[PDB]
Amino acid sequence: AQYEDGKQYTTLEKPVAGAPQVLEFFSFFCPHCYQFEEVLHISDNVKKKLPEGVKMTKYHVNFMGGDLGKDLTQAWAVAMALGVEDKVTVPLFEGVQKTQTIRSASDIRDVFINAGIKGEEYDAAWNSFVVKSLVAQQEKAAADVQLRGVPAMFVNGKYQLNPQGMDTSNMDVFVQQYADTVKYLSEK
Repeated sequence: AQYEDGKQYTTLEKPVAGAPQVLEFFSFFCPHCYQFEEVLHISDNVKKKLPEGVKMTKYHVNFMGGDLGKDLTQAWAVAMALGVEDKVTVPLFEGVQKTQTIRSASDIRDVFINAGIKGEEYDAAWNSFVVKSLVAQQEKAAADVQLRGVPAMFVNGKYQLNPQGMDTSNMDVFVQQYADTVKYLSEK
């Protein structure tokens, strides 16, 4: 067939019940994740091709960058709780990987302030139990699929994208193949 288990995707031997329809994992420390988000715009191109009624979820992971890595998982929870993902994703990626000006929790906070989130609003969220449960959700989702590397994308807790089985000579074409594959897996 054109889409083959083991080639564009793999099937989890241990399916995860009640998993989000499309679930992407990343880390702000992850160089390929920077490419995915900043250069390739994977999340955005998948979304444009997803059928109606399927929502997209994106979670941060703890297993890169040590203490700051965990701070970033908590900051991403804040991002989700306030609904400001599209305001802080670029400066967080550039702050960690490009300018390397993010070295502490306070530096992370500065990014949100610069993005227009009020200090008190950030701080209240950071310390909130709603954010603690968001952090838990992120950890649980990664745990459910034995996650050990990023970037990663899962469809219906049953299938895992396998971008290594794709030509990368043209970045445009890789992205649309990636996106067309998620749609195919979505319709399975």
